[PDB]
Amino acid sequence: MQTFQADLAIVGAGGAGLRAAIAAAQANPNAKIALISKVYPMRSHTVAAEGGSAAVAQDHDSFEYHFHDTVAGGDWLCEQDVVDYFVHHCPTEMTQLELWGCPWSRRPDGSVNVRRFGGMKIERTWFAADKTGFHMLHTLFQTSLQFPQIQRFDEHFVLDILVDDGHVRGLVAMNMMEGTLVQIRANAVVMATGGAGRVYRYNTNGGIVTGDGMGMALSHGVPLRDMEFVQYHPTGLPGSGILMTEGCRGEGGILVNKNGYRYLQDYGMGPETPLGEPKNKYMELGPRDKVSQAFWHEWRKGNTISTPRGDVVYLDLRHLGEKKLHERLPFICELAKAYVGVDPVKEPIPVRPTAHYTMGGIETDQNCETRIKGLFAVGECSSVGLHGANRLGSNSLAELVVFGRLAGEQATERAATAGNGNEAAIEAQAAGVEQRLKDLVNQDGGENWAKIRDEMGLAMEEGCGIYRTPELMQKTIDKLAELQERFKRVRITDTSSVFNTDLLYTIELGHGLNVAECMAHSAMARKESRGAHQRLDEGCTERDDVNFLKHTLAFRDADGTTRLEYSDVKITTLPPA
Amino acid sequence: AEMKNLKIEVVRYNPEVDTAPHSAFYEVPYDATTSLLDALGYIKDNLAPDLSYRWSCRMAICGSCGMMVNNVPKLACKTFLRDYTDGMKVEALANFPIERDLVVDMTHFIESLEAIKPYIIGNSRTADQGTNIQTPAQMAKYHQFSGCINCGLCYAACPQFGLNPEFIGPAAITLAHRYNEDSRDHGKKERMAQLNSQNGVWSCTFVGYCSEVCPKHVDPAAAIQQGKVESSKDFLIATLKPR
Amino acid sequence: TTKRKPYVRPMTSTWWKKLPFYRFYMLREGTAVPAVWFSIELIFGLFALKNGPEAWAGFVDFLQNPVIVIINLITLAAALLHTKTWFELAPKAANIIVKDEKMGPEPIIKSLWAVTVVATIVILFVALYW
Amino acid sequence: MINPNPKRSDEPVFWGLFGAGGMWSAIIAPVMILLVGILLPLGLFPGDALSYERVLAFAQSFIGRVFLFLMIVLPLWCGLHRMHHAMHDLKIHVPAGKWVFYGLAAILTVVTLIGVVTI
Ligand SMILES: *Cc1cc2c(cc1C)nc1c(=O)[nH]c(=O)nc-1n2C[C@H](O)[C@H](O)[C@H](O)COP(=O)(O)OP(=O)(O)OC[C@H]1O[C@@H](n2cnc3c(N)ncnc32)[C@H](O)[C@@H]1O
Ligand SMILES: CCCCCCCCCCCCOCCOCCOCCOCCOCCOCCOCCOCCO
Ligand SMILES: CCCCCCCCCCCCOCCOCCOCCOCCOCCOCCOCCOCCO
Ligand SMILES: O=C([O-])CC(=O)C(=O)O
Ligand code: SF4
Ligand code: F3S
Ligand code: FES
Repeated sequence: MQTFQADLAIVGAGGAGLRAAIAAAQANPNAKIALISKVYPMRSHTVAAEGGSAAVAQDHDSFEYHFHDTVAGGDWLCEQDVVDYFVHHCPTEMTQLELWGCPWSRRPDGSVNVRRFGGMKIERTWFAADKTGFHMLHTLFQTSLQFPQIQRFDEHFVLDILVDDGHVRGLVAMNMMEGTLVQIRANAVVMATGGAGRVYRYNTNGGIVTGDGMGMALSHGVPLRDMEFVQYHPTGLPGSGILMTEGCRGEGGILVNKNGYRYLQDYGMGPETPLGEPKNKYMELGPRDKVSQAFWHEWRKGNTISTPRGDVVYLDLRHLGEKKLHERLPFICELAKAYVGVDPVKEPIPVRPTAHYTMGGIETDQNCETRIKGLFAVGECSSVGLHGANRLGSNSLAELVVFGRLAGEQATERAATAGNGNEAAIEAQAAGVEQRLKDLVNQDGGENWAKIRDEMGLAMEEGCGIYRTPELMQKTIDKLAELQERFKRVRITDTSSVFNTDLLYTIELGHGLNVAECMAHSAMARKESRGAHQRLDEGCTERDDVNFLKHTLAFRDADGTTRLEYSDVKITTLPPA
Repeated sequence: AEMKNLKIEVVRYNPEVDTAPHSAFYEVPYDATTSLLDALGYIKDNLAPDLSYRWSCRMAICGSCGMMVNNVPKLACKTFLRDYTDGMKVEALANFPIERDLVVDMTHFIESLEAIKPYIIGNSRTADQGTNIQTPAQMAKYHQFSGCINCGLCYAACPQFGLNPEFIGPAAITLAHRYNEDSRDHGKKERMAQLNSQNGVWSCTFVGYCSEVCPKHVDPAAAIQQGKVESSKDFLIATLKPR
Repeated sequence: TTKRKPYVRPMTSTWWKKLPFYRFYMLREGTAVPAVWFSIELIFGLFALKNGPEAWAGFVDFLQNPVIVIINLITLAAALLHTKTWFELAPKAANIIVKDEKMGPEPIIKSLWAVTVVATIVILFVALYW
Repeated sequence: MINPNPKRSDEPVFWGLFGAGGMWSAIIAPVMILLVGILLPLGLFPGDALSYERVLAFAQSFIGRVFLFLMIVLPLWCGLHRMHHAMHDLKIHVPAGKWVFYGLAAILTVVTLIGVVTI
């Protein structure tokens, strides 16, 4: 293996990884930062964000208000000292992105406009247009080009990390074009790989969001926290699972059943508001979860429209007017027209709930550091303890820059005072990654990876969905267990070397099975209903602060078992009640 | 029911076996929603696991999709079989080296893109001071040109590029333009050199095909023309300064 | 050593013959020829105009060929195709904002076509009514 | 890697001319080809509007001289500019192409200039 020397290595060039690379480059102008990603930075998921990034700005707002919002929304499973740090730094980060050129939409006087998301009372979500993530990722990426300190390893699939005596020493990745392995040595490594939605049959995610980073941390004794909280977005296209921003509704859209009845009123979110004025907290602007559940309920009554791509409900936007329809929300109107073939000016959009965000992720302290010295995690793949049992809308993008900057600064420090490690041990680790890879390649069995992938998704969709029952969760646990056994009988028929996606997709699949199992076990074990986790079995239908006001820690031992442990939740000023 | 089938011709190429690219034909199920990306998936899952290609978002926003469909550069995820019942031939994005199957060397593009300093230059304002003030009016100056997803379809469309691989390209220039037009930037001079190059705006003879294909209606062509005009002003200014 | 063998597709001198859009491009640039030809012709006339009525009549006799009449008819067609296409393209050079929106090209395309019509009229008037 | 300090091109001069030229021949070339290439040789004009005497009278006027020059020259700088590039587009190797086409322009320009200061 060829070897590269770097002060810190960042795995992931998404919102978080980039913000991380820059903060590290500005912190230490002399550092040599290795930014690694399996796709060119701009193809990262972040690019697909359409709603906005939260940051306190209106005069009648207050960090307190954002703090509260965040804590309540997370059903008190938030690390309160962290949330505080978060709200206080958003304004700075969003403002900085502006300075870097991010074209945030404006008020006629030149100031940046803001809009409501996540059900917040005080609007505070900054926005590009409905292309915010595209604009943030791209501003960040481009901004990063000016710092020579950052050396990119585009299209380099990071395989495993190198750990010895509790401290990280680098990583082994594979040059995708070349097909050759590489050793990047660094006394600090920042994991910024993204979420794991892709383990679900229908999601809003991009192909690349497979949970690699999480799976990697799992192999080294690090635990994934709160993996049971998977967030579903209420309005996604059938089949594709492509997201239809909350904006549609915030503008006036309504959701109706096969009878064109705005069913949401019969679920505690009434009274119906007029086509004219949408009102936060009511109807189509009600609690996220309630809206997604209402779908299920309508489904039981047989009120959902039947379609091939599946059952759905309708997202009617006609009453906005072409100019608003076509001129204001271009993309969507284009998305809708293209993927379900429907003009939002002439007809209604079919939609249903879809797997969307991964609350869980690699456990980290308030500085984004893991139990392994020098190993940090930041971004959706982590768990700083900001979202608890339910992320707030527009808080994820914010996080990317707020904690990515921290992760960057902290990692810099941790690599400066790291000291040296056992060369023969580290090199032995690398040799191991190499060996393991060979083993997978030579593995035979005639099992099609793709079918395992498909089954995994159907399992998560049935066992870990909007409403859970011990029976089906268990069923899913059992399924995944099975699939794990099948994964070992998979044969990667492509032995080529230039851009071998057959192999890379197969590796990605593994991490997914592992990550999936931490999700399921976590859920089956949380005998309560909190945030995104909702059970229907007796004694589990309510929130239990007496027995479950804690985080779920999921560990995967060398014998392939997923064990759980629980940790306490740091309260500061907002005790639960 | 019973899904229709479509023989799709894909141009395969393995640099470890093949001396030159060669077609292959696959029968793929399809309906009024099936996209080329969908089709490629089905192939790799059931007919040919060694079929490599780039992709990600599945919604025409990331831009890794880039490829040729019946000689027209397009995005695999925004291309639908329903519109190719009389034959479909899929090849690697034109004017780029084919590395493997439908994957090409995007290096030049990246380097070009890096070459024009796509980033706010010379503004000293700092976070604690608040954000810059920029009106919608001001934003309208560069907005359209910021919607570029670096997909690469304009380079496959530009004949000038196909004839001059050293041409920095539509996208590259548009990006530069975008910053030159942002009221917040103050580094136009840092970018002109490259724009003034023979390999810059001047390599373009306004064929216009680029804008025809931009899956995000950025209109690179318009950016390049405006570019020439600025280059032109730069050339004058530089002339009326002796020495 | 690398197992990568980058295949580079060559570009023939007949690339534009494939796709129409390119063809139309070649056609647009093609207008250049008739255009200079005409400039040439004007030179002939200009100098014949000076070598007296004798030579000028010899010129006029040339324009009456009539194969030169066909060529000139082709020259007028080409010239118009040029005007057609030029006006479309010219507006793409201006970046004008009219109330928070980037306008054109229609407003400009219209103006140019108006100027041309008026010019075509004033010229025909001047050259023939007197 | 892309040259970090490329050489400035001189295209802005030729583009410049070609621009004014293209605009002149777009607005004024149609009518002129009508008069000179069709109306004149077909007598399709009232009385002696396009008779040697009258044309000559025009040509010799100041405005007539200027107009004559521009009507000839501007178009040339445009079209020759275009054929120069067409060469490249066609992949036709032309030695000192720049000098050729643009030189042809200058020569003709001059020639034209002599003629309008009148032979
Ligand atoms: C799916 C989605 C999410 C989303 C949204 C709309 C959609 C369709 N809209 C949002 C919104 O309006 N406001 C907001 O607060 N959040 C919104 N989200 C969620 C949020 O955007 C995402 O959670 C966020 O994008 C996460 O970004 P992050 O910086 O954490 O990273 P990433 O974009 O997911 O990218 C991952 C990077 O890691 C690399 N990678 C992954 N595995 C590997 C391996 N094995 N080797 C090398 N590199 C790897 C990828 O290449 C990528 O760069
Ligand atoms: C009747 C006026 C003709 C003037 C002739 C003077 C020619 C002088 C040429 C000198 C050009 C110098 O370039 C100066 C710009 O600063 C950069 C210096 O480094 C060198 C760059 O490359 C040189 C650019 O000029 C190239 C060619 O110019 C040719 C002129 O063609 C014009 C013909 O006019 C006829 C129109 O009706
Ligand atoms: C009467 C015929 C005169 C011909 C005029 C032709 C002018 C065309 C100029 C085109 C110049 C093109 O440059 C070509 C070289 O390849 C390099 C390209 O990169 C740019 C380099 O800088 C350009 C150098 O050319 C400068 C032109 O100087 C003008 C010539 O003056 C000639 C005077 O002849 C009269 C003496 O008897
Ligand atoms: O994406 C949206 O429009 C709303 C949302 O819940 C998120 O920010 O993930
Ligand atoms: S200008 Fe359009 S075709 Fe070109 S890379 Fe950008 S998005 Fe793609
Ligand atoms: S097609 Fe190429 S020629 Fe110019 S107008 Fe577009 S970059
Ligand atoms: S998969 Fe993202 S542009 Fe098509």
